[PDB]
Amino acid sequence: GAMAPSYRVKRMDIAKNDEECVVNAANPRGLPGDGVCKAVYKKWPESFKNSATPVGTAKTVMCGTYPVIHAVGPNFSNYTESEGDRELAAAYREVAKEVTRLGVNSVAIPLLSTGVYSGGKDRLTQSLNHLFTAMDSTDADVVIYCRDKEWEKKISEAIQMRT
Ligand SMILES: Cc1cc(C)c2c(=O)[nH]n(C)c2n1
Ligand SMILES: [Cl-]
Ligand SMILES: [Cl-]
Ligand SMILES: [Cl-]
Repeated sequence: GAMAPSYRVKRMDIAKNDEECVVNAANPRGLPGDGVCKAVYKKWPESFKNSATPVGTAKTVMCGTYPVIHAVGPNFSNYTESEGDRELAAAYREVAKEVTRLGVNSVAIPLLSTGVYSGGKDRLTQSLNHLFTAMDSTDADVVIYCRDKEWEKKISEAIQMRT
């Protein structure tokens, strides 16, 4: 575990992370997809061997010895708010299990279901809180990656408000 487990946020490509493993915002079919998923596919294509996994689950595949945790958030275009909320919480719980199992001291994580799976809604708070609920009991350093400047400020504020 990390000596003083922390949360941090960076505004940059998660494919350039400085952590011991990465969480992919995957599709259920293990397809290269778009957004975070496509950047992960370009950086760690080997990790997409038998990466397909259901909504609300996480499946880890090694690129060399570097773990890629394929976490499948719900597409809120397809799910009800209620069911999508449940699956989004579940995907993060499965990430917490994988991070623990791997014995990593740090993990790079995007906000699941906040991009093309958001159903055209701002889910920063919903997704971040489910991330916290899952990861708070882990001792890995968590580094959240985002691309939007205002999202960076809002994530940084939400982290600092609990410290
Ligand atoms: C909306 C979005 C798109 C891309 C391409 C990335 C990325 O490479 N890292 N993050 C968190 C991203 N978020
Ligand atoms: Cl970048
Ligand atoms: Cl997404
Ligand atoms: Cl973002």
